[PDB]
Parts: sequence; structure tokens; C-alpha cells
Amino acid sequence: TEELIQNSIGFLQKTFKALPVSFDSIRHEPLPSSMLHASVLNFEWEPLDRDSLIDIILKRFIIDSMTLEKGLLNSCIGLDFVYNSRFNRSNPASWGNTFFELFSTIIDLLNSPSTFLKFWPYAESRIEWFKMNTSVEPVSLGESNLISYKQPLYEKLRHWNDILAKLENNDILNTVKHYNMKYKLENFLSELLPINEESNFNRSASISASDVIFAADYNFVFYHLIICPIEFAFSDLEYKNDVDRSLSPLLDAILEIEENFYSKIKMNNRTRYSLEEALNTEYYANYDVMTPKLPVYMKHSNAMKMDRNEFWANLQNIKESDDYTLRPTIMDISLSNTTCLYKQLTQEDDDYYRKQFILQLCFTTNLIRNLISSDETRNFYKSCYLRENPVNKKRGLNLCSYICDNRVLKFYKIKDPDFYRVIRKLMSSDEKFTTAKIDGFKEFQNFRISKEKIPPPAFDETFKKFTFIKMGNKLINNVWKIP
Amino acid sequence: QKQIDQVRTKVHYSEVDTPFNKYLDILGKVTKLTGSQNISQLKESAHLRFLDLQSSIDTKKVADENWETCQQETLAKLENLKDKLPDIKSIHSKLLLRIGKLQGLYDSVQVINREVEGLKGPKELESINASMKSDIENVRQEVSSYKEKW
Amino acid sequence: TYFESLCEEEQSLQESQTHLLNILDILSVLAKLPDLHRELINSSIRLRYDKYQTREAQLLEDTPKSISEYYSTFEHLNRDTLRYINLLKRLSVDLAKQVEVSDPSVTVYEMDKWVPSEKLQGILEQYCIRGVDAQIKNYLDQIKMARAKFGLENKYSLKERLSTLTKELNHWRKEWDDIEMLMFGDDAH
Repeated sequence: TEELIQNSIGFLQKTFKALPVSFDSIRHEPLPSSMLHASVLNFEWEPLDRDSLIDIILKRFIIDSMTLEKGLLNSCIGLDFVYNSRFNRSNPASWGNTFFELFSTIIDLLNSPSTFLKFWPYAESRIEWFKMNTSVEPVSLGESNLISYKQPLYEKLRHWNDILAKLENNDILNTVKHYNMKYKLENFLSELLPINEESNFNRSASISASDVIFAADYNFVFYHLIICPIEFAFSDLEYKNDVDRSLSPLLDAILEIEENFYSKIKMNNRTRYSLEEALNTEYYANYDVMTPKLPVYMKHSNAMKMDRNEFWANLQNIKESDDYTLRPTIMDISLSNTTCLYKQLTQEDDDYYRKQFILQLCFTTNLIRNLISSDETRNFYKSCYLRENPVNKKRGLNLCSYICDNRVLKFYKIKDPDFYRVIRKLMSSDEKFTTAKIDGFKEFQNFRISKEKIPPPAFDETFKKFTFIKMGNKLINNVWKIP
Repeated sequence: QKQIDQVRTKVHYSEVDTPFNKYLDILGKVTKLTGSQNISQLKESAHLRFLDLQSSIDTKKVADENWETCQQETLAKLENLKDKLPDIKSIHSKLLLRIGKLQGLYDSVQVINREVEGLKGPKELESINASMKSDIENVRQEVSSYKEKW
Repeated sequence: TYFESLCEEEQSLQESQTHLLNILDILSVLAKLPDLHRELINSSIRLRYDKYQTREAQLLEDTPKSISEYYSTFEHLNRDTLRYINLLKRLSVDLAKQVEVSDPSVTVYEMDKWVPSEKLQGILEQYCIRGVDAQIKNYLDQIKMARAKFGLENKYSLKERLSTLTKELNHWRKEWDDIEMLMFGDDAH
């Protein structure tokens, strides 16, 4: 009996073309109300086990319709039907499977990242439906009824990992829509699962992957120190010196430019303050208030206030529109050019490229000191590497204290605290999570959700009445009781 | 070390692929029973599991196709990059002149500040002189009043 | 290839289904055979064999100068936009802002809303080219003259009058005060 299936498909495709809902009015905000004429929600349709039969019907239907707005819209109505028809189901608790299945297959057809981003807000709005693995009843907000090694996800998770893995390899054939799609997919999966799931938190630390005289050194210290921190910690007293030989002249060559940059502004403020206190009678400059702020004539003029607006609009549409979908990111240093790099670092005006570097140093140099100083950490890492694949201290701590504590902090702490502080706050905030990952994120387990209703409180409005011993105590009052 | 890769190749080819397996089950069961009315029931599960499996393959035939084309378009897009340079160079030119103009402004302000210092009060010397001329009339008036009343 | 291998797999599936149905028919009549038994066996072997090939086939397949001048300028852009943004605010030059407020009916000046010299406003905005610089060159001398006129009027015109005019006022509020105080001060007594 394939006849029955085909004619059921014609039936559904008939009735679904009558519901008056548009794509925008079905995906983003809503979920379609129970306007379905419930006698269809009772599985007693016109052309006639029962469940899986309905399943293969719906699946066959969706596959046909996708081969645009009619397709996507029709499918979305499909899923919403599946949700709205829980109870009229033999073994209702078994509605989860037939749901997830019908979703994944849709993800498959989707012949672009553009159609994907076009379709995704639908999935964004209905996350609460993906939870409730088999619980027919809605779940309390902030709780996930779902486990990563069992029936619903047991293969879905593997597949959706293969999509990302494939999407990451073609490193050069990615347009900004790709990098903007992998984001939404990942961010999606990081929410179905709780915060400590053996899968969300990266359970095992898995570190990612004359100008020529200048670029040579920069390149050197990059590939030898930053990208591999462990291969610098547990090395000989020579490699640890080989890197040392390259680092220092570079670092000096940058902390020479930074002082010029900061030493221009100091002048262009001190002179102005001196003029102000000179001309006026009784005004005081209140030094040490550097606090950049733009001048008055550019704040008040509206003409100048508009040119910048139209300019940013222009560059915005040029950078955003198509034909320009292979853009380098902002702020990305290009190493292999070796002639622009020197120019990107040795500028006196823009500071934003000499800061990323120092951020990188102050990031790894934290971990090194943490390793050599604390046994528990390097114990943990040793355990990780081995489960993957079955005086020196003094020098390391010296070149660790030389940079993040002797030339950097003693520089920015005096030059500009508004950037001096953020470094210390991040370096602090890192150890928190490091120790948190040494443990199995047990802290994020104690999180409790109070579930109880509360009515408005009581507000007394009544004062306190009096008594009949008017004068106060009885004794004094008896006196006025005399005639 | 033979053991390590010996298991690594094992994990490298793991598969789930449920519906296929589901078909193999109903396939072999008939054989096992064959070596020697409810069978109509099996007939039901015969068709169903046959359709599903089939449908699955269809998607894998479609998806692999689509992806392929998406790598060719973005490939050809990377070729004709002659047309795209002139415009971006125009924008880059404009932004190269704005900095120039602004820089000239920050020069003019500089010379103004450097010349005010060479100096007292443009409208101060206005209200002061006005006050100086406004009252001498009054003094002449009152002195004429005392010369009168005498 | 992978696609082709899929096609062949589907072919084999279609090969076996018909034999299956064909046997279940005979069982349906029962409530000859060994042939179909053998057939279904062989076909099933063929399919199951036919998958592994598509698995391995899958897993294998996973692993002209204008371009290089397209990224270069497109990077210069991202390098100058930053210098521009820093050049607006953090590297700015500001004006002197001395106060010359008139209208003596106010005591605090708040030192912020200074909004200089609305004549100067148009000249500065005019930048957004030597003409404007020359117009500054003239503006300065203009102010230096206007300021210099009255700074000498007050010293050489009005001081001279105010001095002598206020020196010959006491001379008839004093002696008149005597001719009015002496007689009428003792006359009553």
C-alpha cells in the first residue's frame, strides 16, 4: 500500500495551502495557534501500526516540497504540526525522535549559507521545544532535560560535528557568510546542553594550532613561544635562551615607540592648560585629568557632524555589500608580507597594533609562571597529554618576571591606567577559570533555581487606638478626678 | 605502538547510520525464519523500513551535490578581481584626503593659540569704554545740580 | 567516486527488495522456496559488501595575480581608518577658551558651554585651500586692531575727563555743605 501514502501527501498539500500565515508571521516571533480544525489532530484523515506510518508520510512530504518561500514555509508548518499533536499519539512520550529527525533532514537541503541564515531565526525562537527530550510537559526555564550520550543526540551530535568539521577545513574558500554561519550553529549547540556536560567546557586543554631583521625576530618568537607554551616550559636551558636572544631587542624597539606616542599628548595638554591658567584670573587647571574629549567646534557644528555620518554610511555599504565577501578581518596582523608588518608596527599614530602583541605576551607568560610555580597544574596537564598519547626553574621564572612585571606594568601603570587596569583584571580572571577547569566545573553545579509563587505583601494602614485613663497613668489622673 | 594506531584506525571509521541497520534486521529475520497470519504484519514493516532507507540515500545524493556547487561559485568569484579594485581604490583616495584636510585644521587652531598668547579682552575693552562714557554725563549733571542749589 | 558509489548502492537495494517481497508472498500462501532462499542470501551479501566501499570512498575525499593586489589595498584601508578614528578624538588639538562674558547679571560661568566667537565658527568649518588660512591671517590682525583702539581710548580720552570732572564735584558738595550746615545747624539752637 504505497497508494495510501501518495494520496495522503496530496491531502496534506491540499489542506496546508489554506492556512493564512506568511513566512515572516510564522518564523520569527510566533508559533501558529490551534486553528487546525482539531479533527485533523486526531489522525483520522480523509484517505483512511499507525505512528511510523504518519512519520514516513510527513518526511516524504517535506522532502518533496523542498524540491523559496513555499518550501520553507510549508516545512515549518510541518514541524509546528508535530509539536501541536503530542497527545493524540500512541506512546506520546515518543514524539521527540520524529521531531529531531524531521529537523535534521531540513538542515540538509538548505543549498547555501544564505538560505541557512535566511531560515535560522525559526530555530532560534523555538529552543524550548528542543529540550523536553521525552517530557510532554514544558520544562522550567534554565533547565535542560537532555543528555549527550543517549537516544536523541546519540548520532545527531556526531553528524552536526561533522558539518562543522567539514566547514572548517576549507580555510581559504570561506566567505564571511560561512564564518558567520559556523558561529550560529556552534552557539546553538552550546545551549541545549548544561554548562558542565563533559562536552561544553573544553574538557582537555587543547591549544588551538631594515625591516627583515625585525620581521625575522617577530616571526621567530611567534612560532617558538606563543603558539606552543608547553614546548617552552619543559625545554632545555638552551632553547629557553634561544628565544631570549631574539625577544629583548624587539620588545625594546616597541617600548621605544610607545613613549613617543604618549609623549606627544602630554605636551598638547600641558600647553593648553598653561594658557588657560595664564589668561583667566582665578582658574586652576587641575592636572592629571587627561580624560580625552573632542573639542567644542566639532561638537557643536552640525555640518561637520553630518559629513562623518554620510561617510560611514558609504564605507558601510561598500564593505557590507556583495562582491566584497572575502574581506580580511579588522585588526589582523599579516605575518608573511614582512614589509607591511614593519609598517603596521612602527607607526606612531595608531596604537592598536602594538597592543595585540603585548596582550599575547601577557597571556602566555601567565600560564608559564602558573605551571612552574604550582605542582597541581602541571600534574593535570601531564595527565592530559599522557591520556592522549601513551636552575631551569630559575631561568624560566626570570624571563617570566622580566616582561610581565618589570618592563610592561611599570610602564603602563605610569603612562595610562585605563589600559593598565584591564590587563590585570584579565590576567586575574584567567586563573579563576583555570582552577575551575582543573576541577570538573563543580561550582557551576550548585546553581539553584527557586521555583515558588509570591503574592503581594501586607501593608498595615491602621494606627493604634487609645484607652480611657486619659491623663496617662492612673495615679496622676486620680488628682483630676477630685472635685 | 602497533596497538595505538591499531585502535586509532578503529575509532576513525565509526558509524551509526541507524535506518540502514534497521533494514538489515528485517532482512535477516525472514531468512532465519525461512530455514525451517502475523506474517502480514511483517509485510507492513517490510514496506515502511524500505521507504525510509531509500529516502535517506536521496538526501545524501542531494547534499553532496549542493556543497560542490558552492565551492565552484566562490572559486570563480575569486578569479575576476580586476573589476573590484577601482572602486575600493576610490574610497581609499577619499579617506586619504579627509585626513589631510583635518590635519590642516589642527594646524590653523595651533597658530591661533600661538598668537592669542602674544597678548586684553576684545569685548571687555568694549563694555569698559561704554561704562566710562556713560557716567561722566551723570557726574556733569549732578555737579551742575550742586552749582545750581548753592 | 562517492556519488557514483551511492548510486550503485541504491541499485543493489532495489535488487534485493523484489526478492524479499517475492518470498513473503509464498509465506502468505502457506498460512520451490530454497531457490529464493539462496537468492535473498546472495543479494544481501552483495548489498552489505556494497556499503563498505562507499564508506571508505567517502572518508578519502575529505582531505591569478590581481588577487594578491586585491588584499593589499584592502588592508591599507583597514590601516588608515584606525589612524583616522584616533585622529578625531585622542590626538585632538583644542582651543584656548578664555572667558569674556558680558551681562553682569550672572555669577557662575560653568566653563563648559564656551562656544567661541560665532564669526570664527564659519571660518573653521569652511575647511570641511590657502584661502581659509589667509582669512585667518586677516582675522587675527582685525582683532589686534579693534582691541588696540579702545585700549588706548580709555587711557588717553576718558581718564582725562573723569579725573578733572570728579575733582570739581567735591568742590560743591563740600563747601555747599558748609553754607548749608553752618547757618541752619546753629540757627535752631
